[PDB]
Amino acid sequence: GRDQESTGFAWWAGNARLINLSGKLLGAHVAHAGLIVFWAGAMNLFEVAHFVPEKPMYEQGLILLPHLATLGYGVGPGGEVIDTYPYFVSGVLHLISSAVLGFGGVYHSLVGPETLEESFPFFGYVWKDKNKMTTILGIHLIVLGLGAWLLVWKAMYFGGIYDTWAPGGGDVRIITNPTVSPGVIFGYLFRSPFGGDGWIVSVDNMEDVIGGHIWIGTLCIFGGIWHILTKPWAWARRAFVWSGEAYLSYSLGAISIMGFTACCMAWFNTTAYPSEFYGPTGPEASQSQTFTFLVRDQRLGANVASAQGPTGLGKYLMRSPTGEIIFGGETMRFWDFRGPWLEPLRGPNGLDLNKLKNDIQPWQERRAAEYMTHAPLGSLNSVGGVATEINAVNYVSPRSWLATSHFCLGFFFFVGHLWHAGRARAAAAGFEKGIDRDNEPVLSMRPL
Amino acid sequence: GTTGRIPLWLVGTVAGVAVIALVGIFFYGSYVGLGSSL
Amino acid sequence: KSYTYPIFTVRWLAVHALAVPTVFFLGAITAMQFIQR
Amino acid sequence: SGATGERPFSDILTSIRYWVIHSITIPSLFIAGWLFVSTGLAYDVFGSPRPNEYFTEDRQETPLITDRFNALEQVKKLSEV
Amino acid sequence: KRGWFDVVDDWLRRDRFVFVGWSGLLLFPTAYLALGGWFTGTTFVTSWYTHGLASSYLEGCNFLTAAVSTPANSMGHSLLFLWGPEAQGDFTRWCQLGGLWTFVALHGSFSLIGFMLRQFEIARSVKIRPYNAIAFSAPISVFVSVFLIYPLGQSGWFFAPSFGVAAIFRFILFFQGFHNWTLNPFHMMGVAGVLGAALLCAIHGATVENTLFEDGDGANTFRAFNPTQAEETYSMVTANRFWSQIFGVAFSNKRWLHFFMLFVPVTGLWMSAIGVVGLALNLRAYDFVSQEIRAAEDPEFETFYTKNILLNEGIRAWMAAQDQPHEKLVFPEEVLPRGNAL
Amino acid sequence: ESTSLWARFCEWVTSTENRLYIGWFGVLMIPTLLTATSVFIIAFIAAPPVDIDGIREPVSGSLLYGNNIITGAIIPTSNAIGLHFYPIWEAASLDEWLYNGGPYQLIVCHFFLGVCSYMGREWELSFRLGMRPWIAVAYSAPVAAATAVFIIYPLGQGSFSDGMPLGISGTFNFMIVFQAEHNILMHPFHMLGVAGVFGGSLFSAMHGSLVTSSLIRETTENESANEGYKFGQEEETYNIVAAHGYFGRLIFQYASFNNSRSLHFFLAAWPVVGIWFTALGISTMAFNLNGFNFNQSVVDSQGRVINTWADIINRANLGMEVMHERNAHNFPLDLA
Amino acid sequence: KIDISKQGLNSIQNETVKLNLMGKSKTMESKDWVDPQGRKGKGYGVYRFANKYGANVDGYSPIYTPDTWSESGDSYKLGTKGLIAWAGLIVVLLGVGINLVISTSALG
Ligand code: CLA
Ligand code: CLA
Ligand SMILES: CCCCCCCCCCCCCCCC(=O)OC[C@H](COP(=O)(O)OC[C@@H](O)CO)OC(=O)CCCCCCCCCCCCCCC
Ligand SMILES: CC1=C(/C=C/C(C)=C/C=C/C(C)=C/C=C/C=C(C)/C=C/C=C(C)/C=C/C2=C(C)CCCC2(C)C)C(C)(C)CCC1
Ligand SMILES: CC1=C(/C=C/C(C)=C\C=C\C(C)=C\C=C/C=C(C)\C=C\C=C(C)\C=C\C2=C(C)CCCC2(C)C)C(C)(C)CCC1
Ligand code: OEX
Ligand SMILES: [Cl-]
Ligand SMILES: [Cl-]
Ligand SMILES: [Fe+2]
Repeated sequence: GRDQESTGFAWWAGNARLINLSGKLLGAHVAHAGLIVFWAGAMNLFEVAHFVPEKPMYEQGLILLPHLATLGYGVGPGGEVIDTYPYFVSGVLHLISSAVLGFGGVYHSLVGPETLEESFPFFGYVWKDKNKMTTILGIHLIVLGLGAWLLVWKAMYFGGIYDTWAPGGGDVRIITNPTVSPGVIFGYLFRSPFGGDGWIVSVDNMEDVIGGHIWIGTLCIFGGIWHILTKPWAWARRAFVWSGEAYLSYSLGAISIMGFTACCMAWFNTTAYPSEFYGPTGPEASQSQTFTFLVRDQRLGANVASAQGPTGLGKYLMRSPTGEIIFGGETMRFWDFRGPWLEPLRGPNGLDLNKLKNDIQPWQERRAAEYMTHAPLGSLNSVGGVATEINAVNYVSPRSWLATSHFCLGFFFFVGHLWHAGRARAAAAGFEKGIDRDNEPVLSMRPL
Repeated sequence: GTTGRIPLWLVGTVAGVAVIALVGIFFYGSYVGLGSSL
Repeated sequence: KSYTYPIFTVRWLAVHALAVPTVFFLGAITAMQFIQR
Repeated sequence: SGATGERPFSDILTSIRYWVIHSITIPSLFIAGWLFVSTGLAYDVFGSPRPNEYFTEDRQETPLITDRFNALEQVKKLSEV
Repeated sequence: KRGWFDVVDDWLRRDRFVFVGWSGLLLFPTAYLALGGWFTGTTFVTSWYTHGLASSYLEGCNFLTAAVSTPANSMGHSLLFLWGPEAQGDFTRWCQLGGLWTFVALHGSFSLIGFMLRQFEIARSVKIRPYNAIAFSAPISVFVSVFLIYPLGQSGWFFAPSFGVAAIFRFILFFQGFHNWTLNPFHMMGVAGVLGAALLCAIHGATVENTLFEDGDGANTFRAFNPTQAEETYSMVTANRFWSQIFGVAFSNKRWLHFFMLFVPVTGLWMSAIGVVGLALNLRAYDFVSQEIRAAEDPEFETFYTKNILLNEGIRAWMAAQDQPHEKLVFPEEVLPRGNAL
Repeated sequence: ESTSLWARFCEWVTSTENRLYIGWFGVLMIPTLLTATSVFIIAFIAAPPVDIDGIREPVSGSLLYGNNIITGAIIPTSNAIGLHFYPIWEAASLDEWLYNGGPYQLIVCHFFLGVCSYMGREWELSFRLGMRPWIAVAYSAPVAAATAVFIIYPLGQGSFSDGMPLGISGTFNFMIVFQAEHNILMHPFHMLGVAGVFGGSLFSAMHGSLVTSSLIRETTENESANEGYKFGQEEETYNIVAAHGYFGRLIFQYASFNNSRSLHFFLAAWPVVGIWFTALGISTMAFNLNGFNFNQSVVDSQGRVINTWADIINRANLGMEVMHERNAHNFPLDLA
Repeated sequence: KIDISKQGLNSIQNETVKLNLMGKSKTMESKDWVDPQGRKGKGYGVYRFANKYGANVDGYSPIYTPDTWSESGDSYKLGTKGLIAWAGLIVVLLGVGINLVISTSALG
């Protein structure tokens, strides 16, 4: 490789020596891609091996199998795992594919061309070439659009996607009428992120989920063709820093947002993250507790509608500040929660009192009872329950792992934007190494 | 006698592995035997 | 040109005053990991 | 800068003699630590209860030292097996 | 022909790898025993007969829960020597009596004196000013007040902080429940000192790194420096103008900035030490009587202070039975303050 | 030279001749921080009691309502609101907005935008002055901590009522309840946070004392040593080699930074990295990934549980748990 | 000033390591040198005030100076005789150590 003597970058900034070595930089990105596919394959096989059918997915610390289950692999009605062979071939296919991906990373890094600009003009690039940069942006934009179309093809032609809201119980369902209306799509995008609205985390149909991925697939393809046939305009040329480190900082800021959104998706959403596989959400578990005690106290004999708590508010049932009848207690904050087991008891005005005291099905009680005990509360060493609990249950919700981890990744990659974007501007301006001793800018300014 | 020196990076590597092994045993012992709640 | 250093010095005592007991204690703590209630 | 007259650590940690000597000394100290615990000597020297010695038939609750000038006698009775 | 003092002084103050000095005669013996006492206590010594707890690796604790626990409250403020009337020469019984705590506390307190004398000793030899020793008075004030003065004002060593991670956490939560130590204006000044010093450390380190002069052609700016360089490595003028336009006020004197970096942390720990001295006598800033009178008379007046007062009552009642086994507090559950449900 | 209004406006905004730099992040920072400052001062002095728990039990937090400076606070939004957006225009009356804890959301929302813009404004001035752009990165650590206790923790818990109250005694209530529900002391990230501030306090004292100890004699004893430094000096005001010699003998030669640039990076990295992790710790505990739970970890041969110091902590945690929000829980589990 | 020849780095086998430990770079001294990020140098080396002071912090106080190492450390004096005895002693102590661990445990 290189050294600090000829590059000025120490070993701990060693990968910064690849900024203008496009050929070696290619192998670096292909090799990390092989690692990602390797982890997906290795972790998939690890979870399949450690999978016992006597427990649900969320009780076994599995985070990849739920993603396969939501795609509708090896799951029967009600979120029951019937066969884990589809999970096996997913792990094997990734594991083997990482080998060839790893070979290309090692080849393009150690013994391939150092710079592609001479031998391979198609793949060669210089960061300053805005036209060439947009073509690469355009090309990889099309493959992302095609990847989105794979999801809708899976949901419409190849088996289908697991729908937790399906009539007759949650099951794998073919999506035949995706929601592609502009008002629905724009409604999710420009919705508030606050309570009740929840931005895009509040998508509650598989019709809307795969309806959106139709828009994303189409926009990315048209955007790919657009960014291939056009070079950036003057307004863009005078707004962005056109350097390799600058382009990296743009992506770091972008996937920081995506990391935070995935954190909130795993924590609140119950459609793309069915509770059958990822376990109950925070709001779901709190809502399940009052539902469980409402059911068991009715059998002991009590009018849940007329029951008062110590504070005077309804012990079991109260009204939200908008008027809907909701569960009482502290779970009054989670009144905007919607779940497959709870919607049948909910009418236009909120929870229906008649259905709550006459038509509570056993499966609804069992779901709420299970969700309450598997509430997303646990310790670092995976001790289930509140901090003031004994070492009895070994459980932490997959939602807790997914939300907690991808927030830390989201925040650190925001510091990546702050770091790599600050340095990109300074290096381009030309003072990333320090202030010129003979030409200090402040020395030429009027005193304050 | 025998001329030679152990490379420093090899010393760091073997010592680094031994430390990692020692920490792993401590974390292993956290889940078994005494102090494991079992 | 040629350097000859003493083997046992104040530094030697300091390094062994802390290293010897540590390795012993590390051995003792490792043995504790395999004790069953 | 300079040096204080001691041999450079890098020189000693790269020399063959050091590893020949410490390939026995360090392992032996570890084994001695292991035997100090496995032989039960750690319990006896420092008086920590064995996993089956916390409670007795006489005392099924936690000990309590309720005397200062007879604490030596009292702790012997609490520690009696 | 030199006398004993001169020949010994020559050897003690020899410029070796680890400087010994005259203060090393007090530091290294006591510091080694304090370190050894803690490692030995956390590995083999139990607190079963002093606190009714396990506090060693041999008993099954980990680094977080192992500790060198204090003697039982019946011992009072006994110095608890190996040869004292308690555990009269019996080493194993001495460990079971918590005598290792006073061993670590005492040999540890003389190590702090030895280390501070070491700072004076080296500074005089190197011919510099003694402001590092003065800065070290603040940690000594914290150790002296927390580990010595506070238990001396209480019933005994039992209520001193035990040398451990979780043991310190129990000591911390004890101070909230029983002393309302957060409300004390002296912990408040201590917090401002520690948080302010952490702010100064970060803000000064970043300011220097981002006002560095270009003294090289490499992106690695660490190499473009020489400890013997006469020119400054960073632009104070740029730094001063940056913080004047960002924060409104900035340092213009390099000497003042570094003294402030020393005054904030030291003053904070010293102020915090005064508060713990007050808690030694239970002379605590527990409550505001005016609000307590108002709250008692008006059952609808609630503030976050009154909410904290109820939290302290929960801490005291649910913790006293096990944290203070000498009191033999058998509280039936009906008498423990408990809110609705939970 | 510039004749266009926007060309002249953009020159004034980015002008480095202003007493306080405005910049483009300042057109966002100034209005948001002034809005939050105005309502905070007004609410801290004259706001009516706020029903924080949603149980129709208002909590007084204003000076004119019987609080002092220590006990005064801006009470968080009502638990009935939850995470729902509650601007003043979504309330029927300004009395209702005050009763439900409206001012808290107005402050927190505008304040979060202010610190994010303050962070960008720090980058912008560095770019305008031609200095290296990473003071804003060091400022991301306190921003993350402020964002964690005002936004992310309410987000995960499901209500703005679980945010940190804007007051002194309100802060203590936040910490005590946080320990009872998450065992933050046993979390490795508050442990890293404590090492960040204890270490940062140590390093600030050491660096300050070492530089002060090495001041080159340039004054008399009837004058402040500070007078020996002239603002704009091209030469060094203290002897770095002398300070390194002292600290080298204090522990050992290679435990000291001979390099001022490495030393100052360490002075910046240690507290910033520590505060990054403790900010993450609160963020992770927002989604109920609590600290270490070693309760009943040690059991004897026959199964009897031997208590440790962790169990004594649990006893204190138990007391806070059963007393916080006394009238708010109707069911045994504190899932919310 | 500082003399780099008397700093103990003269016997480094690798030239790049020797230059890095010396805080020197002949490549970066040229005014046509270009950074990996594309920035051209200003004619300074790793340190501009070098020559004035003699070296940078890297050459001022190295932490790896093989010139000051003892020549006796380059070889084991006992030679093959010691190594064979060392190899035999290792096996004997390994067997005793394993047996003592097995004997003093509840295993089997
Ligand atoms: C995803 C992680 C990753 C990847 C993909 C790379 C990739 C690369 N690095 Mg880098 N680096 C990394 C992490 C990574 N690095 C980290 C964490 C650090 C900090 C320690 C560094 C520090 C660093 C420095 C200082 C330098 C590089 C350099 C390089 C480039 C050339 C390396 C070389 O040729 O030397 C040769 C390496 C070897 C001969 C040993 C590796 C042999 C193989 C690759 C090991 C993998 C075996 C694998 C299991 C085989 C399976 C493949 C297939 C058969 C299935 C290369 C593209 C160099 C460079 O910039 O080029 C100018 C260089 O200067 N890196
Ligand atoms: C300079 C090192 C040093 C220092 C300052 C201390 C200090 C201390 N040790 Mg420690 N100790 C040390 C080294 C040191 N030790 C060493 C090397 C060991 C062996 C490993 C020990 C082992 C040890 C144990 C086992 C114990 C202590 C204990 C103590 C504490 C009380 C004991 C005491 O001083 O009573 C006696 C006071 C004096 C001796 C005053 C001395 C004044 C001079 C010497 C008088 C000259 C005598 C001379 C014959 C003149 C006769 C006068 C005539 C009137 C009789 C005390 C704070 C006890 C403790 O920890 O408390 C819990 C304890 O149990 N030490
Ligand atoms: C654009 C948005 C502006 C953001 C707001 C910034 C606030 C500015 C606050 C600075 C006022 C403090 C004056 C220090 C006194 C002063 O002006 O001295 C000025 C001093 C300059 O010292 P010199 O370097 O000139 O010293 C030369 C010698 O003569 C020293 O004596 O600046 C500093 O010391 C830096 C410390 C600033 C940090 C101040 C500490 C934080 C303020 C605490 C506020 C308390 C809270 C009140 C709430 C009710
Ligand atoms: C460049 C470079 C780098 C990196 C590299 C990389 C990152 C690579 C990767 C690589 C890779 C990424 C590789 C991979 C591989 C894979 C493979 C080779 C596979 C295998 C498989 C098998 C063999 C089989 C398996 C199986 C099945 C089939 C079923 C089940 C069962 C089992 C599991 C057995 C580094 C850092 C060093 C630095 C220097 C430079
Ligand atoms: C799939 C799906 C969906 C969705 C879809 C879509 C359609 C999305 C889109 C989205 C879009 C379509 C967009 C977004 C975003 C964008 C952004 C977020 C950004 C912006 C940025 C920036 C960066 C700006 C900048 C600026 C400019 C102007 C230039 C320079 C200067 C500045 C920098 C200032 C839904 C929901 C149905 C659900 C289901 C699934
Ligand atoms: O709101 Mn404020 O503090 Ca969070 O845990 Mn559940 O909810 Mn209520 O209780 Mn505990
Ligand atoms: Cl409370
Ligand atoms: Cl409740
Ligand atoms: Fe400084």
